[PDB]
Amino acid sequence: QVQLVQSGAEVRKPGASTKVSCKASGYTFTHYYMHWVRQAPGQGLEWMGIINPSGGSTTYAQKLQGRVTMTRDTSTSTVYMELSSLRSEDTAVYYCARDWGSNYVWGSYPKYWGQGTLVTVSSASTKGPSVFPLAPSSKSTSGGTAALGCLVKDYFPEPVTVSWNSGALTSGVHTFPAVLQSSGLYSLSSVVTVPSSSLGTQTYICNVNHKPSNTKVDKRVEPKSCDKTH
Amino acid sequence: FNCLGMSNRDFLEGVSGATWVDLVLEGDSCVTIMSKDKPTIDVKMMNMEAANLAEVRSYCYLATVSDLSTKAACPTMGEAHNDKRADPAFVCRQGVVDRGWGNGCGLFGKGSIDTCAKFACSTKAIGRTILKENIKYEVAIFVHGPTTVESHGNYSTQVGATQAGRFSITPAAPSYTLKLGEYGEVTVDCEPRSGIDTNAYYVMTVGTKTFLVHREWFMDLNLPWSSAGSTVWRNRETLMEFEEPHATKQSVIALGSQEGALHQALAGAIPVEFSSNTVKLTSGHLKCRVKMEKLQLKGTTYGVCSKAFKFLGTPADTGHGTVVLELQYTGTDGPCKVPISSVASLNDLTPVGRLVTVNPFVSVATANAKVLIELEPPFGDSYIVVGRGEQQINHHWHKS
Amino acid sequence: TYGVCSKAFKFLGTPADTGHGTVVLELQYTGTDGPCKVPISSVASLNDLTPVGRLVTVNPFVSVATANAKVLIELEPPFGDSYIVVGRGEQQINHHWHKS
Amino acid sequence: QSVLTQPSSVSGTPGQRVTISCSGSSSNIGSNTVNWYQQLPGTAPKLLIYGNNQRPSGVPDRFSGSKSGTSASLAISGLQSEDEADYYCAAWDDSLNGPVFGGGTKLTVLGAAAGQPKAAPSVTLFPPSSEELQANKATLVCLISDFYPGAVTVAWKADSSPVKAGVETTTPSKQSNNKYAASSYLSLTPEQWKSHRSYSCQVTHEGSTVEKTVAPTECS
Repeated sequence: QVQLVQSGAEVRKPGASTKVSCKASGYTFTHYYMHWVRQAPGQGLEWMGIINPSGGSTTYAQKLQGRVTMTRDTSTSTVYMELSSLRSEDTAVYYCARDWGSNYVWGSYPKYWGQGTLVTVSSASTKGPSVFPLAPSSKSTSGGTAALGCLVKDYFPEPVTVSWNSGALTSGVHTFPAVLQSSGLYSLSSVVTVPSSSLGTQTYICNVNHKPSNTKVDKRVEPKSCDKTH
Repeated sequence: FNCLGMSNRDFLEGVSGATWVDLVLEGDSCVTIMSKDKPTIDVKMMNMEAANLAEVRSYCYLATVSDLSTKAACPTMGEAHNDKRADPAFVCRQGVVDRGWGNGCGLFGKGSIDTCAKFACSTKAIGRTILKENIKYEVAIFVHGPTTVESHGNYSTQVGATQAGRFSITPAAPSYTLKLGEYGEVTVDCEPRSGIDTNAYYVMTVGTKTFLVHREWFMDLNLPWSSAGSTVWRNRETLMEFEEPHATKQSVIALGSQEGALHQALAGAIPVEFSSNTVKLTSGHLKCRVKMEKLQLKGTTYGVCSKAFKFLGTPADTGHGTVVLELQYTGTDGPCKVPISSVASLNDLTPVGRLVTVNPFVSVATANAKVLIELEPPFGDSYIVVGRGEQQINHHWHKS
Repeated sequence: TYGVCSKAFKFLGTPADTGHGTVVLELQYTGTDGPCKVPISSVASLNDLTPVGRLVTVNPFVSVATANAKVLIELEPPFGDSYIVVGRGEQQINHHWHKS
Repeated sequence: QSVLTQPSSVSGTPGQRVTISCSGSSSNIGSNTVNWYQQLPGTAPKLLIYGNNQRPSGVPDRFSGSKSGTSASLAISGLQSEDEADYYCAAWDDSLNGPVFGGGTKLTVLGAAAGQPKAAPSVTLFPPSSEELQANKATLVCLISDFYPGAVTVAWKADSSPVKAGVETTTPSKQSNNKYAASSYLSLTPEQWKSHRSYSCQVTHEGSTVEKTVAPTECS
């Protein structure tokens, strides 16, 4: 079966370039055009161009002409897409897609799609998050529960992971998708619902990782100072 | 991707003083080309693909001949109308039965009868069409540079050694100039033109074995059928029902399914491999012109190998009038030319056997390296020889 | 008095049989240049020098200077197999055909 | 801005028929055949229809396409939950000399017509941490979960007065239990947090509001 395997997710600063790869298999490589199509987060599909692996001829989307380059290596059945002078608006999932089988550029369309490569362009400067504890309610009632959590504030680019107690605590955990603020920075929260009766006897630590900035934080979340019960 | 070992191989020597050659490639075939003072190469067509077929008809071999019906009508009471006549749920056919008092009817004579049997399909001997820019060819070129029994068939190794390549040809750009490192390059101008056989033939599909049949033999055959719908016509092949029964039950024997009807007309239509959506044309061909004034030798400034050479086994018959064999070099020295030729009788001065693997030579400087060699010996007995004098070894051979 | 079209030419689909011994087809011109003559002929075998198929649509040509214009063409190809061709050299495209 | 125009959203109940329009011009749909792609959440697009009305193998007959003049349409009969996805039309454009796409339609599948029951959002609101306040910053965090259908609006109040400045709210996202979640963040100065009796996060869902309130000196 046709298979297209793309390179992994990337982050870049504005002004830099990115080169994404697509390794093809399961068909005669030089007999089918390869398309590239991108999709900004929450937005629609945008065709970027097409390359003929036989000979290497290309046609690019007019709006990208001058800063996109498509190439191929026929011995490794790999197609590449390089986009330069990146800006925030180039944040997107980039897909390679094998053409249906047209013998002409006219009337070609993508049929078999790769898994996509997320490229985030952010500053932009890289920034590791600040991590703040979200302290549990001081309430104490029989069989009661409390929400506690961590706020992962102002980072760029994606992604961030959060675990609790090194992954040992999973029941009642809800980690929310990030908000992208007008500042261009992300924030997210992770919350755990736990028994109130045992707050202060149980240790709760959120383990936050932001690999693009090599930031790793482990924040203890404890009862409020005003809490006289826990 | 190279010729050695294939049964559909053809050897060529373009012309005299020709830097190019005109050729013909087809499906599972390969071609080895020789040219004075230049490497030998193998042009080979790998794949034929349309980079979108459509069904046309569908004859069935069938099952459902289970449900029955027999709308009875007494003599002079007219015809019989079976309710199973409103929907193609069943196939109905009228008849008449001699009867009367004997079997519940008032008068004596012919009474109407209109029975019905059901119809759905089992094994659909499906068939489709082949519309004549989506045709792309995949040609692979090999270079008879240094090799070993081992590396000779490894596409990888060869590409790595820049002694192989696989490019595609399209009506858009029917040519290409494949570069092969220090060997220069070969530029084919294959002309997508082919016989070939006009789309006029239909695409016959039978269970697993696909075939290519004549529009008519197919279209003009006798079997139930259906275009692109779940609706079937001419299901009359639900035959041998009319035992010319009684109003009680009209035997509706399912007509024996005899795949012979099909099979018998096997040879007529050419067989072809077909995957759910693809039809590799073999059937198909390609006229090319292997221009190669840019193809060039290598390791020509090296000295002759001067150290012992041992055979690694009885040479083998390629079935093409040439033989293959693999040497081993005791030599410690580096890349040197291999002194092998075919002599008519021990210690003759002039050779007689032309080497397919022209200008052979030990690729590495790492002693005890292997060397593969294909050569055409003269007819009758002859001697293969490597090295000279008292280093020289030999092995006899007799062509027929 | 115009010059020959010199830019790529793409087929827009398998030529069709008029049932009169001629076929029809429609081209598209990548060309950006204006009204130029369309280099189409019918060749008996790839890269032959002399034509063999007479064009019904004689002296064809891209009407507008607006790139990617379409051109309809009806031509009678020779019997048996033949090639329709547009442009020349490495710009040139082609499509085979077989009359009966 | 996309070259072909589709509705941003279409919804239906399981079992019903829905249609998705795609409007173009004489240079694309008017002249050339239309393709459709289906993109399930978190996955790559797959080809759903080609050549106006042809289905690739594996695509069920309840998906059907049509074209009429400069417009095209996708009809989905027997709507199923698994059909929830973004759908894109596409065609070659003669004027631009390349493939063009519609802007995409998000198809949502509602609860059963005879009654998927509405579920009100659960709201948890956290005040600024002491740690953040010491850094001279303040963020109120409003976490919204377990709602259906998956649409809410969020409003913030300082005392009883609307605040729009400093509000950032996510799109809704599907939870493992098939209900939806979202979050909203209010950024304030520590002085603003001190300057009011309380702040509130108000979540409106299907015409009903759920409100939570926090205050700077309480111990909730």
